[PDB]
Amino acid sequence: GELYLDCVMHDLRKMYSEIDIKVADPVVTFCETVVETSSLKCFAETPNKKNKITMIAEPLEKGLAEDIENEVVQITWNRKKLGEFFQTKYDWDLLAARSIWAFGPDATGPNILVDDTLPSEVDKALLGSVKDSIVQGFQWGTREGPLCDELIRNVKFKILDAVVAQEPLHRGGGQIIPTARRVVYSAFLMATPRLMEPYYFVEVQAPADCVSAVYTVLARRRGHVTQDAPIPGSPLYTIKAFIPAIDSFGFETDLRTHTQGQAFSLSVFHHWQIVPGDPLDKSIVIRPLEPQPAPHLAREFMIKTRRRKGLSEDVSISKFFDDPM
Amino acid sequence: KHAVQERLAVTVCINKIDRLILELKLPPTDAYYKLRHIVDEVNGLISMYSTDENLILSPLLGNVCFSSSQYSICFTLGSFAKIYADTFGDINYQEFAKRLWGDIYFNPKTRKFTKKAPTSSSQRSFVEFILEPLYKILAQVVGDVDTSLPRTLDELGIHLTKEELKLNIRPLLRLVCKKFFGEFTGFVDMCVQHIPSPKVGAKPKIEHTYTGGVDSDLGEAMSDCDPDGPLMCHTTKMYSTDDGVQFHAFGRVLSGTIHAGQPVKVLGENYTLEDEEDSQICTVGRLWISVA
Amino acid sequence: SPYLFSCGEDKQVKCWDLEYNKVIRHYHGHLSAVYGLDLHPTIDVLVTCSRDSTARIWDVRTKASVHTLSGHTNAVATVRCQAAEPQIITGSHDTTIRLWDLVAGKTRVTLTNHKKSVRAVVLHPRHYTFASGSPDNIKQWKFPDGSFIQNLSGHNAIINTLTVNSDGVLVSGADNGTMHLWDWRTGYNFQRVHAAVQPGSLDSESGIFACAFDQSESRLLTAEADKTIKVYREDDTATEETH
Amino acid sequence: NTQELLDLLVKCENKIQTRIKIGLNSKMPSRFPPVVFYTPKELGGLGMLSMGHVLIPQSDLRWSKQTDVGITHFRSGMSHEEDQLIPNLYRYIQPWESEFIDSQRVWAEYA
Amino acid sequence: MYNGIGLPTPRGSGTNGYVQRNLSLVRGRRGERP
Amino acid sequence: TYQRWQFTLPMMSTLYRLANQLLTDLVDDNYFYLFDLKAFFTSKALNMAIPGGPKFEPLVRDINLQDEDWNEFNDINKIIIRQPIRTEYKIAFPYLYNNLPHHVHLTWYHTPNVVFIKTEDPDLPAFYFDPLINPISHRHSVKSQEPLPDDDEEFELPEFVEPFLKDTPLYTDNTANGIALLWAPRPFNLRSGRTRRALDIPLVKNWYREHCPAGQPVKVRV
RNA sequence: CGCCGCC
RNA sequence: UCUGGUUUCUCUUCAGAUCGCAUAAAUCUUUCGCCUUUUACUAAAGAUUUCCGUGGAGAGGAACAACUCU
Ligand SMILES: [Mg+2]
Repeated sequence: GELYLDCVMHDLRKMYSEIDIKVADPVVTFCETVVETSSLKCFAETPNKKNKITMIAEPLEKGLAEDIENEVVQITWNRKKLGEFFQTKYDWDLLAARSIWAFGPDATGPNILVDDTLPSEVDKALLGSVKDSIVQGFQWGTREGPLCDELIRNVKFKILDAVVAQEPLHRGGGQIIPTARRVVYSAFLMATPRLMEPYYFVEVQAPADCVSAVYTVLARRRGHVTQDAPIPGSPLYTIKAFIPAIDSFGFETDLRTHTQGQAFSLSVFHHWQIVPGDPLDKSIVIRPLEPQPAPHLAREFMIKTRRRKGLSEDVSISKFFDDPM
Repeated sequence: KHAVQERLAVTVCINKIDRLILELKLPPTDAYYKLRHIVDEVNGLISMYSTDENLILSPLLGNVCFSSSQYSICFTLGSFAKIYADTFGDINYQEFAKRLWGDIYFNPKTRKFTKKAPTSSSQRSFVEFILEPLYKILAQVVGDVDTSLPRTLDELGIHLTKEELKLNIRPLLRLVCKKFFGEFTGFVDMCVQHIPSPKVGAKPKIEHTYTGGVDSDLGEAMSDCDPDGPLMCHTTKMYSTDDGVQFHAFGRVLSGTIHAGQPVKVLGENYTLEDEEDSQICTVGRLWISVA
Repeated sequence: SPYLFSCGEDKQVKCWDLEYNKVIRHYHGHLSAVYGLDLHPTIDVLVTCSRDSTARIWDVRTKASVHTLSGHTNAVATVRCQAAEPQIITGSHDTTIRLWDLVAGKTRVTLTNHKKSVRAVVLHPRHYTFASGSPDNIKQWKFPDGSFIQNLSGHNAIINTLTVNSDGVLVSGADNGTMHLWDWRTGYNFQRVHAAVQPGSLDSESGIFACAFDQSESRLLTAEADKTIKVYREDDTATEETH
Repeated sequence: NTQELLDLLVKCENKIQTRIKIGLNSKMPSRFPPVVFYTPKELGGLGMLSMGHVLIPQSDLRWSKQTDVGITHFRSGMSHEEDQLIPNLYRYIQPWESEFIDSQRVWAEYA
Repeated sequence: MYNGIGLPTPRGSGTNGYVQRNLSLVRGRRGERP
Repeated sequence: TYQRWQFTLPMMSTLYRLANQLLTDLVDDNYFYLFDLKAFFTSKALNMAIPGGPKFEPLVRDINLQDEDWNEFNDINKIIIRQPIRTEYKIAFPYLYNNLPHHVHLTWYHTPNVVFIKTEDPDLPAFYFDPLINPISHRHSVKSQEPLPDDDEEFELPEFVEPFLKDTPLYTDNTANGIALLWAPRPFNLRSGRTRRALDIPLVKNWYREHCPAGQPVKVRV
């Protein structure tokens, strides 16, 4: 939070290295996801020109995204039993439920794989299905984000068809992992990708006399006030609300200034939500200053981290993701 | 939530009841309503993740002790019926102590702690034997420091001399209820009731913190020092020294002992997949325990 | 003490504190320019010599003149002081040395020699026997009562400085650039070194105004009129032998 | 456009305002009003061409050195706010590109 | 400073200070009172 | 010599009643967030100002310098501005919002917000300005111990079966204003102390250490 | 967000 | 049954404390700002004092000290 990073920076400056240190404007780690499924199917190439893994990526539901995010399923279980878990929970298909392998980031992050939407037998020969090259290749290729080097989350990829090398000791057996990476998020970026900002749950306690001031100072910062609760005991009482972590900067100071020190708030990480806008958009004019309250602050919010440590812009799917021959 | 996710022993010491009653100035029955509400809310909040459905908390289980750290009072009834006992009681507490919460006492027929109100305005036993006498100590010391305070000191049997009675009203309060309540007996009896006093609750602990290790590490981590086991001691924290550049790490010992400069096999977060990629084994002959 | 002292012709004597690099005492009372100063090595006073005729005992911590040593008739070019009696030695521009009582203030013994003025005295610091400097005939004395031990050879410029090392070598620095090494024991003029000027200065501007050995006494470093500090060292040979 | 010069004119005009006031041994706020200076000599008085009462502009000081930002937060220039509104000198001086566009058409019409 | 700017030396220059706000700005939403 | 004084609580509660009209109703140092002395020390050290606070002169940290490639590499019109960094944020905690701070002090953080119902009526625990969501007269959802009023009288010795007090009530005339005086300002929560000089006591001094009430002229706020 | 006051 | 002292006045060193729940003036050393030169000045930093006061300590009385803490 703010105060944690304050005490970090104080101990960094005046205790552990007494050289003067420039800081930057605070900004959040933010995340990537998809909104609906694909509108085209992917394509592959290896240096042997041997593979063709064509596939898609579709969303999940947010509750099970939290579930696999919070170790509700574990990889140590029985294959049929975790299949039964996801089967009887998400009313999933029976043949595809047991077909899974290890999950997304850290094998815990909700970017799971299902091999078997489209029919059960193609190859199964030596690799033939995703065992170590594509699993660890996805691990190596899901922590480094596709669209603006920020992680995907709550988007699952399902392989539709593929092929093995003739003898992957001789031909490509370690030369399909970067193709696997490239294919998976090629299928991601064609599917209308979106970003996710974190929200903070904020709990205010505040006297009743200055309680519309907190409505104004979080409503200005895009805050959905959920619960105003007169509490027993304290005449001051609680507000519970949601604010973006990019608009939480100087929050409790602003709140505590407008209420002349009577109100007080605390702030904690809630689950991620969708920024108003699309990263893929072009013909979209971003003034350098003047923050957007607009429905297109997401394009700003991603180009201004590609303008950072970043990459080059213009992420339309022609060059590194696809091949219009 | 993070504690029962680690299934630790969730006991509770709710605090600032002086701030409940010197400051919000609640009548005793409504103070009981607030405390019953807050214990019911933490009970219904613990029973949101019901792997331990039997485990609830109440004062009668010796599971919650009230307090005021401003004036240093321990409270709870298993320790308070001791102060009923050592002066003028001969009560034989912990059956009397587990009887005063949520049931109504009445003065004739000398005791039947009913489920009903004998008189149409009958305060409970918690707001006739324990809470409202605390009100009378507290209100008579911060309202009547000149009159009626030697009467309540003569009744409570606390002599207190001319120098220490000339204090300001807040330190005088802290001293008078410190000499009344004595020592923190409620906080240690709340820990006889729970907090499983290790090698007894060590099984979910060593299960959750270690990765398995049955027949190699599990049975010896369940054991104590008795110096035949491994060393195998955890370390989560790293305090600074006064000069700052020296760090002193800090953690719990589970089965073993360190004396005088033992070579120390320092594991790491990903140094040991099955074996140490690095240790940099250390020789440390100073280590000592911490207070504030 | 952790502070240095300074004095110059602005009539000012200052106590530069070294922990802050700033003036803290700023002594006052000299009626003309201020030439030399020296610290008593044991107690905390400060003896200063001027152009008017006098020398003063400033009390450090009080910045109060304990004594004005009024016994000369012209400028007082230099002053050294020590722990053993006699305490203070003032060599002046009226051709005389005199040796003072630090307590009573009166002079113990004046030393009339030196047809031309004395401008440098130095003490040894192992045994007794200080030595004085003048254009005629650099001499050498002996501390209780003053006693003419010896005069030294013909270093015949108007000399400015004397410095002595703990192993008996002694450097006399003069106003025409020439500086003569000696020994304490005999009086044998040893080296007779005359240095050059650094490019801008004209030929007749070499002259030595200060010389001081190191605490190691391996380095002899002289402040000269050529706006230059010259730093000297030994030489590790054997065959420059005595005649 | 030169903001650093508009700070200088406010700084220098007030300094000769003050230099005349210390010649009277005055320096006082209302013992020497700005009627005295800005009244033309034909009535009497000193008669001086103001550029200080101008409301010198500002911008965001963080982002000032970075980028042409625009304009915010007019800073008050000379210390006179009672609604006298002494005229600038700049509005009686015909600007340059207007003067050259007059020059082109006037010599064209004259030929 | 409400937010950002002013003058660190009010006694250097021949002014009193008091930055206003630029009342001639053009945008969509600014206010706090109505 | 008139050096020391000890009063009694009626004698001081009447003085505390008489000494209004120049005594502040602030119960805690929570009105003074970013009007504290340490917030002002930080504002002095950082050349900036809280609105309505003092404006000092800069100190030895006058002019900074960064060459063009370096501050151009760190800071372009690249960063995600959402809402501006006000100076109250920098004075609040001057380390992550402010590069190179020194000679700087670090302010207090949220004293625990005393509520303290004030009184106008007898019967001390009047229980007002306070909701209560706990359902009265009908509740059980947890198991209680001793759910069996069965054991008759054996161990409640009637010599001291009684509570710790019944000889005096839980309230009287001078326990309302006593606990009102418990939360008093600085001279009036004492009951005892020393004697101050008559010029030592600042009267109009909690007054300026506040905000200015709005609707006041420019002369009185400067 | 409001310098200034002279022997 | 015996033990048995608060005020008030003068001296006697120690002060490490918001010695003071507030807060003066000076000197020095630098940077400011007005400035023509010098004192009157400006308003920041550093280090020093003076001054208006206080705290604990030895002694001498006198003040009901014989009321009585003990
Ligand atoms: Mg003259």
